[PDB]
Amino acid sequence: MEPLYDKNGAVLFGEPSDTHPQSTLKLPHPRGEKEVIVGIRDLPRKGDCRTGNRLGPVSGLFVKPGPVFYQDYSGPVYHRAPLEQFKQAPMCEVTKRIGRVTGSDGNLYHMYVCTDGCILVKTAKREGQDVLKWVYNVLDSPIWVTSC
Ligand SMILES: [Ir+3]
Ligand SMILES: [Ir+3]
Ligand SMILES: [O-]
Repeated sequence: MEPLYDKNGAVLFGEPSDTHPQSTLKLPHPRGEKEVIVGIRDLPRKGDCRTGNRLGPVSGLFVKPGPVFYQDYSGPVYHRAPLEQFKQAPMCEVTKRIGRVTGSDGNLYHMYVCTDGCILVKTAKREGQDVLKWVYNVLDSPIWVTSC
């Protein structure tokens, strides 16, 4: 299974991997001043990183199924989409584009939020295309989608 990372960037199990260079997650990077939940209408800005915003500190954008969005998070997170927890699906009606995530397969995916509330990824590179929905969350932990 795909490893989780602590807020110092240390792998909590398994072996560490690096993120895709074209991911919106840029490491290394601090986080974890507070766990800050936000609404999808309220997703943080580039502008918000050093200041924070009215809702609190901002280390970027985290997401897990629900959907639940966060602008900072302190506990274990994925740095790559745990694709063993995703299943092939037809493209959905997208409500929001939220970033460019590394897959546990090492590829780059665009990540979207669907109108049905599902989190969906679709291969970013030309060729070898896939469409997948985040269906299981056995460690109930978010992906760190973007760093500010
Ligand atoms: Ir949009
Ligand atoms: Ir994009
Ligand atoms: O920012």
